[PDB]
Amino acid sequence: PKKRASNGRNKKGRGHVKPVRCVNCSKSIPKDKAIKRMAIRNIVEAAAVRDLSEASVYPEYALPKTYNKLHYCVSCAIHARIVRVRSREDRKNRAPP
Amino acid sequence: MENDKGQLVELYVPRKCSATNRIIKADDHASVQINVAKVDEEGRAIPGEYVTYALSGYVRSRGESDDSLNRLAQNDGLLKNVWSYSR
Amino acid sequence: SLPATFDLTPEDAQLLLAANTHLGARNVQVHQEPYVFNARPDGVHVINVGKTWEKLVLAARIIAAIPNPEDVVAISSRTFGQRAVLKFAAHTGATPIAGRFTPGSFTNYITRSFKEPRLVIVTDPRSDAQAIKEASYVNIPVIALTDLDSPSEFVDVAIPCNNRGKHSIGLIWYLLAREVLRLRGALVDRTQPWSIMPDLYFYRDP
Amino acid sequence: TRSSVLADALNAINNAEKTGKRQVLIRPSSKVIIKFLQVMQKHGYIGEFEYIDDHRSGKIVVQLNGRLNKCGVISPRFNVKIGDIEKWTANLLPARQFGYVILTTSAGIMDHEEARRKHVSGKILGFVY
Amino acid sequence: NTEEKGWVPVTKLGRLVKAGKITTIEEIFLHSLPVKEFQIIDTLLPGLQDEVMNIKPVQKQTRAGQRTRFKAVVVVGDSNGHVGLGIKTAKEVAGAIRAGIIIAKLSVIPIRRGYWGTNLGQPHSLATKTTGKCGSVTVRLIPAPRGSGIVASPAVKKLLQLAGVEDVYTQSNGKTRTLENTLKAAFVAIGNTYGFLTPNLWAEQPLPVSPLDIYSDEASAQKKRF
Amino acid sequence: GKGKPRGLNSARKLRVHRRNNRWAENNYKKRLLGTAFKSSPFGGSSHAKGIVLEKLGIESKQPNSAIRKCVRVQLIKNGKKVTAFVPNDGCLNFVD
Amino acid sequence: AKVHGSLARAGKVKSQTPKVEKTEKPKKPKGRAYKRLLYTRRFVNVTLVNGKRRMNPGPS
RNA sequence: GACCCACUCGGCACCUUACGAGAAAUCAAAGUCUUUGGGUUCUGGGGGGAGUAUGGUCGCAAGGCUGAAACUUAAAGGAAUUGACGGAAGGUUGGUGGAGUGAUUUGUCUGAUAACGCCCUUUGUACACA
RNA sequence: GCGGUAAUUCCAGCUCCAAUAGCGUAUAUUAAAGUUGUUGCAGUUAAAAAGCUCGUAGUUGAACUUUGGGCCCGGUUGGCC
Repeated sequence: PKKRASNGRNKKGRGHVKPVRCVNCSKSIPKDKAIKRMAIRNIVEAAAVRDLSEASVYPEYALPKTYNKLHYCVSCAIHARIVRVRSREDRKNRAPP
Repeated sequence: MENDKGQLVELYVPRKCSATNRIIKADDHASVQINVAKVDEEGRAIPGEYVTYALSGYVRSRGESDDSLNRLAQNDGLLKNVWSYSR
Repeated sequence: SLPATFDLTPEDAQLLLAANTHLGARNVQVHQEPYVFNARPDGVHVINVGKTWEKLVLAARIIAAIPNPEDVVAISSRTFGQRAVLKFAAHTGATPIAGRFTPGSFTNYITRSFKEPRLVIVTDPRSDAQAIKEASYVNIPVIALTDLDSPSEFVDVAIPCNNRGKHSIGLIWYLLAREVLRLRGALVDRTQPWSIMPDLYFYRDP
Repeated sequence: TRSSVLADALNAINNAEKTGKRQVLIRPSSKVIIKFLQVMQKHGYIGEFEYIDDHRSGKIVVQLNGRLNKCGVISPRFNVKIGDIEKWTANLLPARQFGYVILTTSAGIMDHEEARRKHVSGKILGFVY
Repeated sequence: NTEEKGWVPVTKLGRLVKAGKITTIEEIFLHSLPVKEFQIIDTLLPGLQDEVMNIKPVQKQTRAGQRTRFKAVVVVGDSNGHVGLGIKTAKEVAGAIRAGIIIAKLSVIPIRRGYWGTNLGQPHSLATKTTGKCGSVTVRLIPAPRGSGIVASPAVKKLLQLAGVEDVYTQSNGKTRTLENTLKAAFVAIGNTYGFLTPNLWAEQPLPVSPLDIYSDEASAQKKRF
Repeated sequence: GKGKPRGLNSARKLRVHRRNNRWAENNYKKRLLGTAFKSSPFGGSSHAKGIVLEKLGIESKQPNSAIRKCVRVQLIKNGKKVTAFVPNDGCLNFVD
Repeated sequence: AKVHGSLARAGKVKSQTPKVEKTEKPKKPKGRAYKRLLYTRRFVNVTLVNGKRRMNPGPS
């Protein structure tokens, strides 16, 4: 059974893309198929924010965040990361939440 | 639909469609028959008499039965303007 | 055929235009229906009210042709529309259904809400799709109160009206009910404005 | 490349007939197509068509009345011989008592029943019923 | 004893059938009025006999062990020109058969039977080349001359004998061993006879008035206390 | 236009394709290659007469568990070693 | 497969079974008479219960 | 220069229907095919034996291209369905009626409503004495 | 697919069925086989669309180049004559 119309995630009218290495397992996988996630976590967590903000020099100052694009290998995407396996009807649904 | 010597055989003469002239058939339940009463001066409905229209199942499925009904009733003469022949 | 009595009077037009029935759909006109008049700015398409009145007179004329008034069934899922259908059933004949349509209605017996109507009328075909589809399996013509964006599957004499709510659908229902009382009833020509008001139908506060 | 124009015309007529129309536009017309539609029009499978003029091809706007079940081309126009027409009728027509396998003779483009009485035959063309 | 017959005319056709307003089935066929009750077409024309066809078991694996049921394909008919095909599945055999017969009675369809070529006393064959499909099985029915018989598979042949189609050729494609599909295909084919314009049917009639409107006040869904 | 050429003057490609594509079915292959005459124990004939070699005890397949009692036979004409079943109940003690 | 086998049992069952004889009876009338006889037993009266009939009934 | 509105041609694909098609899954084309003809190149005919042997031809080589038989077997597969299993994820039954060509499913459900009167769900499956 | 000790499939006997002075068994072949397919197959997933393009033969290839109108002569169909 052809279990998806798309087959791989987002590749039509091309035939080839440059592969990317998975961040967790170092598996090679196409850039379109990488099930990527924009991780946008802070340098200090909500637990560490208060006393660290109190004892810092200068008022407020900044307190920036770490930005990075996480890639994955499908296997790793299901095992560790949120994604799950879904029903035939929920395979059709596209929204992030 | 006859035999050699007069005598009309071929049981049940089918209903032609008003819109496309396709034969509406025995089994087909999607088909419709609209009945419109005969108004006149002095108002009021006048029961007994009907202008009838047989819409086919296909016409209704496809979803342009409305347009066809607008056309059919107009040439009979119960709609000033409404539906333009041109487009 | 087409008498001078059953014409669009200015007062009725002024009611219609007051009610904002002439304001059509925001998004798109469905290609099945040509009842368009001037693509006005701010994303609105105005409806030919002269047609709307006429189609209404057609629907009414069809309804009046049905021998028993009890067999006709009005349907609605919009609260405004529910009120309207109840008023239509209060004034004329024709038993209504408000709220949940309760599928399996027009199909085979055994259920309590078994009705075999000669004719059916609906507020919205998108919201009451199940009713429309139900009607197709036992020779039921539908007379929907469609908009520009709405479908027209299994529908006959579809009436182009604004079907948002507030004062809109109720006005159309008022016009229908009044029309079918004028036919097969004791009311006079255009002179009489009729005792019951359009304010009676409209919406259901709070 | 439009290999047979008559074939295309017939395709258009059939699709429009199936979709439930009363009218079609067909391009780019011919003598053959016009003769064909006259043959059809004589027995009354279609209404009054109209050839417009444009300096190149010619479009036909055909008005059909829904008596037409299906009419279709027989490519390649084989060579038919006296009594082969009967065999052709048995292959593609629904019954003996009606329908027309239209065919081109040296006499002219014509239905099969007229060819029997005129006692002629030639290259086959489409059919109608 | 303490018995009673009890017809119970639910729906708008029952009362008509009981009162005896409509005598024939022709009206029903014309206006496509859906026959819900099986007792409509029974007393409307008592000459409508019957027939079976085939019984096969159908199984169903489950938690506990294995459920089993019996499917019965029951074709019913009458030698004038009306037939019904009723497929049914139930755990009992008799229950499957009776219900199948009921279903067959519910969905009856007439056949437009005509001549081969010449016109003579009494139609014998089909009017046109008809074809019906169901899955792989496409059954085609080709008109045959007088006294030629029903040249077909034993099941299809029986279906046609029930109708009162004396002389007719047949073919088929696909995996015809399954009667589940084949008889359905045949039914579809004999049904499509009336859905085909011959030249004699172009003569446009006026559209008969629906009989439901004639007797709406007389016999219909009455209120009635007790 | 359904794969194959429906040209009026293209008989060649039709007949040639068919001749190429006949090589598939059993009867056409068995006939034209001359396989009955070349190969096989009999010379494409119904009954071939033969001598014997020895009596056998053939171990039958599953599920049909038995011993079949056949004979190894050398024929007259080619003189090929063949195996041959002996019909009916008993009846292996007739032949030697 | 293996050629060796226990051939000693060849014709085991044909031997040990009891060799009784045919019973003599009244003569079956042959040809057209037989056809007549068949027609008589079939298309007269006697059949099994239900719609179906058993042409060779077992005694029970 | 950019954007918005309406139209436009050329594709990239997409979303909804099913008019039709398909055994199905599904398809705006796999549609316009027993109502079986728009033109035209290429390939297949039960599965193993075998993409093997033999022959030629191509190449420095590895291999490619073309490509059998004898013999052997009553299957092989494809799709979907019910369970069963998972070292996968999360937290009872008919009547009538629809959905399907059926297997059947829906009802007997997310926490309202195509229904009306260890256990579970979804997915994977070459198992189905599991 | 039957046969592991109750065999509706074996061995016999009773009774029955088919064809009936004729039946069975082989091997070849025709039909069914629309399982060779021109009429009339299939090629997304079941066997199968050749990596893609060029290109010679071969196959196929727009429309358009006189219809209409009459005048008579005049045979063939069926009914009053």
